[PDB]
Amino acid sequence: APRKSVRWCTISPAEAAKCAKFQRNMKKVRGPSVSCIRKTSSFECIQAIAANKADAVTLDGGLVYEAGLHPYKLRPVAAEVYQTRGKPQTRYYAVAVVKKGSGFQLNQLQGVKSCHTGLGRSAGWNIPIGTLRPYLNWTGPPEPLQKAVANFFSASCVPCADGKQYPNLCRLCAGTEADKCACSSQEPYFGYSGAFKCLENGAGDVAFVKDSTVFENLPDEAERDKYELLCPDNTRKPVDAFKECHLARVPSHAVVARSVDGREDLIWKLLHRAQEEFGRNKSSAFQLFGSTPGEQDLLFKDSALGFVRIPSQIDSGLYLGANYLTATQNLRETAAEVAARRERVVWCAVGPEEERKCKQWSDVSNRKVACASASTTEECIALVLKGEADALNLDGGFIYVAGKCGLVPVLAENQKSQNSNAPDCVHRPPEGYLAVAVVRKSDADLTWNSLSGKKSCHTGVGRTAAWNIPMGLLFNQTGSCKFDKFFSQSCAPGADPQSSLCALCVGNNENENKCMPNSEERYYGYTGAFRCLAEKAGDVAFVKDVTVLQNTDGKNSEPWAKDLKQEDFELLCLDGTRKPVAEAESCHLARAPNHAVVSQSDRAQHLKKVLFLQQDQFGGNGPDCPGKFCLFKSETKNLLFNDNTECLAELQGKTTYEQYLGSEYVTSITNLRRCSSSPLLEACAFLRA
Repeated sequence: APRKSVRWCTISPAEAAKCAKFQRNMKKVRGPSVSCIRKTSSFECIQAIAANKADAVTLDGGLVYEAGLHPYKLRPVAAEVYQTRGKPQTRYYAVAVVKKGSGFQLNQLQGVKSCHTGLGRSAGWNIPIGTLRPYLNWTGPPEPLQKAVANFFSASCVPCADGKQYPNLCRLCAGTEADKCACSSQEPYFGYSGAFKCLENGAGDVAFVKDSTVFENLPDEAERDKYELLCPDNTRKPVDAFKECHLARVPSHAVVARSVDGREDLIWKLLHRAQEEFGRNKSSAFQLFGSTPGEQDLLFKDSALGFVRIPSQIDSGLYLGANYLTATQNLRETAAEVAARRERVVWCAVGPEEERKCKQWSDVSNRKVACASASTTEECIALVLKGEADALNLDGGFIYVAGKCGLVPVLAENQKSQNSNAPDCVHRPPEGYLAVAVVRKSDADLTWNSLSGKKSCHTGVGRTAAWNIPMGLLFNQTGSCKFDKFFSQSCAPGADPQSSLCALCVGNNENENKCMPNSEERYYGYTGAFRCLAEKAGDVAFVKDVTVLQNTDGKNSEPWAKDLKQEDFELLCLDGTRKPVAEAESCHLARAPNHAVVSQSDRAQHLKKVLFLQQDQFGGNGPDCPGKFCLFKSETKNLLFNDNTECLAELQGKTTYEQYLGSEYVTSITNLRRCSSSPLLEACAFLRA
């Protein structure tokens, strides 16, 4: 039964004496004992870890990208949480340390000495070179970026550098014969604390190190004052100024096991007791961080406060918070590839259902647009976060998620509503929308309070229309965090398949794949949940009045209901009542925010333009939509946008969702997280700390 004690991979005789030293105290307090084994470098250790002659090790943001790289796909076990000199974070900033007097402003860097933390590490490599890119004069990857660096710097100390290939980069790395620049602390100017020394020592002219490394290495503000910083403003700034003068602020390092059969718990087991009874004035007898100055920075980072178990769907890219993985992937492309990307907008189409629409669109866009869809909106969103994708028109409630993750509204799903029309849609006041509980006409008595334990129709969970608004009320009036027993059983897209509220749900034409978030479920969208009441099955549905009209007296043509008179249904008023379809501007549930294309702010603004142009290349406004393509026009299916959507328009300054959606809804939609929530919102709650 003894779960196999873990095996940490060490890249040096010290990383081992260290695991050894730790080992002692493990059986000494008798917690989850380990067994470390050696593999020369971080990359070398990764292999043992995955091909399990080992299991887990700690590595820098950069290396994760690698750790999670296809050849070996490993999972970000637990990142180091560092002191923040504010509130303890994982995301470290990136700056380059410079000797005041050397004065060579970033740009003015051509051909001096460069000290590095290693080949491939965050601020130690991936980050610097990338910004030093433009200047470098490198065709692209076919010509290894590797040579442009030396060709750029008269000298460099880059651990794990392919020295015999072009000498120049190990030129600055002191060392044994072997160990000179051998990727491990068997080389001084390595990692943070190592590379740092490099500088002070003369041969070291500039390095880019942890926004602390100096502080790490300097307990004398007079000796600290001995330094200055290199900033993207090209000018130099103070040390502690790493907050306002620096390159990229990447997420820390982390422990990582195989994305497969991690032992993750076993792992966390260790880290926990370790963080419980050593370091932090916990074990005056032993500690794991404050370690040696002779072989500085070890297994993790010295003084790296604590850590956090990364919850589970996170994979390489995911943990890497788009922006940085962008930088890294970009490190292996051509301005061609690059350029192209930056304007050829990636879109995620909620399912194969939308996947083809975009495909179509990918074709008429004159290759301006291109997509990879994802299962459910969540995954789509997530995807954008992963960075493979760029956008999707999100539903209010859905957008909520985006924001909590850091996504900002770009253009809103404008109603095409009538009033005093003109291209002014482009920027028109959002008429929001009116969700309403349209009840089936005939059945009159089934009024408000009375709903008690019925069959119900939903556009989805976590969505405006039907979910959010309705659900909240009920619970407000029933505390049913275990909702079900209010609505005997319904059909809503996304709940527990084996939910006691899905059932009603039907799969594709071939009746398979029921109770899920995507239109390829005859009941998903404002649309299908209408199909639900009409299918005389679910005895009550809420959504916006608009959807009704969308599919009444011929407004729509699918055989199933093309027939139903708009007079076939009543609309359930709050005050007991059940008003007419049309007249819900009294009767409705309430008015809520429309949808809107949301994005990673840093891509978004550029999108805004392309959409503005693109939409007029289609739209229930322009001329070509009538012709060879319609965006905000579906086929009533309402993919990406609604066929009734005039143009995606300008927000009213409402950049954050907290803005767009707004306090009340904003707040209430979290009350709901209470009862149950998604791993994704969890993940966001966890990364965007």
